[PDB]
Amino acid sequence: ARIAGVEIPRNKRVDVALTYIYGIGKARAKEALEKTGINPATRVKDLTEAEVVRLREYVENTWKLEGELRAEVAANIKRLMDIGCYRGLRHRRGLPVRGQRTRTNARTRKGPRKTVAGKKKAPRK
Amino acid sequence: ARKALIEKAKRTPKFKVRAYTRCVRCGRARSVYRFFGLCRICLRELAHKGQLPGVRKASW
Amino acid sequence: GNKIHPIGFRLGITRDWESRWYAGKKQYRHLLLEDQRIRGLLEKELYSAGLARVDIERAADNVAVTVHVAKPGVVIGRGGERIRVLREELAKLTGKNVALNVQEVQNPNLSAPLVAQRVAEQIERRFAVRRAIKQAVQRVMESGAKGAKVIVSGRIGGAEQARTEWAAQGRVPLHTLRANIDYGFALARTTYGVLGVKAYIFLGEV
Amino acid sequence: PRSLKKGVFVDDHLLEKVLELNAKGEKRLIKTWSRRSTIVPEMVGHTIAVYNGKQHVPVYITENMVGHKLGEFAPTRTYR
Amino acid sequence: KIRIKLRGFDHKTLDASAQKIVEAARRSGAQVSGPIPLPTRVRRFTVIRGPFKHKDSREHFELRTHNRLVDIINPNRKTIEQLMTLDLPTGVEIEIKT
Amino acid sequence: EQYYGTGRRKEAVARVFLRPGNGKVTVNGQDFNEYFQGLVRAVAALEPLRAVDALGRFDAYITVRGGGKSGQIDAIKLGIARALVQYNPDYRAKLKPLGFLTRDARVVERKKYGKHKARRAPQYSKR
Amino acid sequence: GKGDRRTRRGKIWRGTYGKYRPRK
Amino acid sequence: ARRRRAEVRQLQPDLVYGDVLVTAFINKIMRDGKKNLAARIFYDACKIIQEKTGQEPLKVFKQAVENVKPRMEVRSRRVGGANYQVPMEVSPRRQQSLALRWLVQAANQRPERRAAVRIAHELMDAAEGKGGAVKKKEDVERMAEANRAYAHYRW
RNA sequence: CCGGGCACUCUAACGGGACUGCCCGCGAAAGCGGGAGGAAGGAGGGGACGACGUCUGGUCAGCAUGGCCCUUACGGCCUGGGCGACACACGUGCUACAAUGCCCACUACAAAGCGAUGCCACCCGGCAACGGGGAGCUAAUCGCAAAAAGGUGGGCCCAGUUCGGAUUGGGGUCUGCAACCCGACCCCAUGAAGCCGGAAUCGCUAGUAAUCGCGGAUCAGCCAUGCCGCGGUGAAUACG
Ligand SMILES: [K+]
Ligand SMILES: [K+]
Ligand SMILES: [K+]
Ligand SMILES: [Mg+2]
Ligand SMILES: [Mg+2]
Ligand SMILES: [Mg+2]
Ligand SMILES: [Mg+2]
Ligand SMILES: [Mg+2]
Ligand SMILES: [Mg+2]
Ligand SMILES: [Mg+2]
Ligand SMILES: [Mg+2]
Ligand SMILES: [Mg+2]
Ligand SMILES: [Mg+2]
Ligand SMILES: [Mg+2]
Ligand SMILES: [Mg+2]
Ligand SMILES: [Mg+2]
Ligand SMILES: [Mg+2]
Ligand SMILES: [Mg+2]
Ligand SMILES: [Mg+2]
Ligand SMILES: [Mg+2]
Ligand SMILES: [Mg+2]
Ligand SMILES: [Mg+2]
Ligand SMILES: [Mg+2]
Ligand SMILES: [Mg+2]
Ligand SMILES: [Mg+2]
Ligand SMILES: [Mg+2]
Ligand SMILES: [Mg+2]
Ligand SMILES: [Mg+2]
Ligand SMILES: [Mg+2]
Ligand SMILES: [Mg+2]
Ligand SMILES: [Zn+2]
Repeated sequence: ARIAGVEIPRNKRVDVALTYIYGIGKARAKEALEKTGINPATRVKDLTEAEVVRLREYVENTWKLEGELRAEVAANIKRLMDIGCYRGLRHRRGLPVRGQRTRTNARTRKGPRKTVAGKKKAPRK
Repeated sequence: ARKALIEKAKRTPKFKVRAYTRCVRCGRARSVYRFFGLCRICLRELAHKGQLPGVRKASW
Repeated sequence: GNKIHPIGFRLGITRDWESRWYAGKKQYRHLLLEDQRIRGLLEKELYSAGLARVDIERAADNVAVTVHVAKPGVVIGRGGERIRVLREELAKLTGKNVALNVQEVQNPNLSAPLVAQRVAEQIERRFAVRRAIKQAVQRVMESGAKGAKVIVSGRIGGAEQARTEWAAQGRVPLHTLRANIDYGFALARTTYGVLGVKAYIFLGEV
Repeated sequence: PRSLKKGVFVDDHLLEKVLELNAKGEKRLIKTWSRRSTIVPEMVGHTIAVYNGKQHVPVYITENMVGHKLGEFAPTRTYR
Repeated sequence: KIRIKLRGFDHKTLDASAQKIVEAARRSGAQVSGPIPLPTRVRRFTVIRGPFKHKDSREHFELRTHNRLVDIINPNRKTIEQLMTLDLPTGVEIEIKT
Repeated sequence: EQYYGTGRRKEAVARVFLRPGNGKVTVNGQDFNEYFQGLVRAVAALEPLRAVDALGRFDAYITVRGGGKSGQIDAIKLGIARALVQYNPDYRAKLKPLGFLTRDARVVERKKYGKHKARRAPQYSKR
Repeated sequence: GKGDRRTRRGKIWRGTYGKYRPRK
Repeated sequence: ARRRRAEVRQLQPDLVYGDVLVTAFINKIMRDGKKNLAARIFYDACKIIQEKTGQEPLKVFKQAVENVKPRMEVRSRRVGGANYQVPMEVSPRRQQSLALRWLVQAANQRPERRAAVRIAHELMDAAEGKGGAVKKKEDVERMAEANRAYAHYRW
């Protein structure tokens, strides 16, 4: 079925399949199904035009998802970046924003290593 | 452990989150136990002397 | 840099504590800072008396403070003129109605701390180190004893390069618990720095 | 995922010094060391010189930068 | 119903001293609830042996607080004579609860 | 009437009482197979009986505390054989050859300082 | 894993309680 | 073992076959100390060698093993600077050790998702003469002897 | 839980026990190799103990100390910042890459410790962190406290996945005078690398390794995945 913004989950339990929607996680998946009474264990292929529709409704109206979120999140980052805000600077400089060390591993935020030259003696160990 | 810093005793911190044990015997401020008011070093010394009642060399 | 303290190593055995008394996690530290301050004044004062040990017992605000000395004379004083001053000077520091005995050391030449102080003094007196050591061991080794040993630190005779002189007699089986070796350390201030004298006296056995 | 609770902290050093400038129209600049203080509305349209630990940095406070704290606008360290 | 706990650091004194209270009643009181052991509360202290660095040495110290019960059922009025001021220990503490 | 034996292992004690009967065993209440649910081990604890071809002649009331279910299984193994001996001392002669009469002294070795856990030592780099 | 804040083990390992690991 | 000659520890007989060779294999199947988990895998696999075969597992086991025991292997040595693979026999104790290990290793290399299946399926292919456990074995032997030119270095 | 019993378990004081003592074989002895009896057999396990000395090893920043040196300051107070920086490189670790595994239910078995202005049962509000109210402890008597791995049942079906939880938006709770720099902890959303690691290299010989969880010191809180202990489950191999 196609729930939120052109989302096509399938052949998998609705609860988990629902996860493939942007703003939808293990938590909200559990919710929507219950507050709509739909056995989570049903494969999406085995849903019902009725069930499906009820689901599509709740989800797309009870929350801000997919592309709308993205734009929103990017909006906030953009937002606190337009201020002389420190966090914003980190985003700009591309470094962690939640007070973590950068002397060593801060890769996931920095990306691949851009190695360079240096000294030999004085065991850099 | 400059005398000027062994003023810790103040108890007039202005904000109690500034208080800080600090060994009574060597002024030590980095490894001071509570139950003794002594730092890890001072504790080892007097303990050996036997000037800490009960405190014996633990083994097992 | 090895070897444990002979006393600390033998507390539960041949050697008892210099402070006997129970306390709770709320007073133990206090009954220590004080209990320690007691040794602070007594040491600076009863120096000449030559105080070997300074036991201290406690109870409900009670205090023993048995002071062991070679020459109890200087302690007590004229008839009793001093053992009174230093008891009122004592109880002044700690309002605990504190007793204050004055035991006498039978043969101070079996009192490691004394023997140490002795050697220490002689050193500040520009004496010859090796001699004092050899003498000390003798004096102690002569006053009975089944063994003895003395170790003066370094910077001997103000010699640029620090050394370590010692010499000893009889036995001093530091590894055997069932021994009883009075140990005594004495510092030795000088014009060219400190020196450290150490003394061991193997007295009994089982 | 920031927080604090119920009581939004602000140092009255400049508070009863920022509003005091309002009961007279406005002013120009305010030398402060308290970057611990939370920026609140009665500051909008002002200029607070916060301290790095070396100098005082002018900080024209604006509408959006409210919930934030003075320090967030006074970069401490200096890099390449 | 005389409950008297005995806590100390020395298991010999707090033990002999404890068997002092036991007889000072076996001559004027119930057979008493005998001297009860009660688990010991050990306190450990672990410190780097020397000053500065060498974090792999360390020496272990413990403070063993031994305990006892005694407990004299039958609030014998003639026992408090032998158990009034006839003590001797020096590092022992005593709690009395009826 | 009934016969007793104790039994301890890897720091865990077992109270054992043997009374003539079918072959039922009450371990801490619950039936044996109830307490030792799906632990391929358990079965061993009653070995002292199979030994002297008993089992079908005794009932057993067992108590147990301290340690873990596998430690207990061995503790039970002791009591059973210790009580089974008090009952008939002529039984020792058949139990010894399989040593059920022995107490397993293997116990968690203390952790030393400097070491990550007794023997396991820290890892040193390019020495 | 012992590092997923939202799992039973996550809580245990991190020695905390919450939705994913209630206090009995 | 610089001093004495190390005594091969004796294992506890099987609780379902009173076999030591089983407990041995069970230990090799064992991971992080969890033996219960291990044991199951084995028996559960024995039950699978039960369905798919009229023969009893214990027998399939033995044979599976027996086929994977290498009787020759090549150990190294230094001579003149170059290194030679000296072919030498294989003691009983070691034969067994290499067998059980190899089985489990070959087993867990299999494609079937369920453990007890792989152990069962490897065990079967073993007694049959096929299976990677046996391949590893025949290979060790091909390696050995296939250097008979260096056999004159009796270990 | 009652009665009341100490026998058990245990608690903790004190003793018993192992000595190559007994048996056979070897030897000249010492002492080997075997057997019996025993809980335990030949230092039964594990600790504390580390000789004369060697690195002109380490520490003047624990303390002590000789000698130089500063004294409106190299002494002292404070607010703020920095010890937390980040193109890079290394050590020690943590969590993983999954099915012998991961979830959710429900259930069982430990030891050590810690607990006044502190452990906090129980009840109520909240998804929760946490907040209210509130019994008991002065602690073998109350509390921390669920042990976890395990077991029983169910889900997932080999996918970067119900693996992994980095990073990043949100909204909150706490401690604290105050969490921007620079605190943990909840909850929603994000859901990164990672399919087991080149050359090299580390540990460990038995209740050891491996694995699972529990406590404590320091401490308002905490950046502890550190350290020092604790007990579950429990291997492989050693020709030489
Ligand atoms: K794991
Ligand atoms: K030197
Ligand atoms: K990444
Ligand atoms: Mg999603
Ligand atoms: Mg940083
Ligand atoms: Mg100083
Ligand atoms: Mg503090
Ligand atoms: Mg401190
Ligand atoms: Mg010694
Ligand atoms: Mg506030
Ligand atoms: Mg362990
Ligand atoms: Mg996960
Ligand atoms: Mg298992
Ligand atoms: Mg002989
Ligand atoms: Mg020795
Ligand atoms: Mg040097
Ligand atoms: Mg060096
Ligand atoms: Mg040096
Ligand atoms: Mg640092
Ligand atoms: Mg690991
Ligand atoms: Mg796996
Ligand atoms: Mg609640
Ligand atoms: Mg609620
Ligand atoms: Mg902060
Ligand atoms: Mg995969
Ligand atoms: Mg070894
Ligand atoms: Mg922990
Ligand atoms: Mg803490
Ligand atoms: Mg951190
Ligand atoms: Mg921790
Ligand atoms: Zn100190």
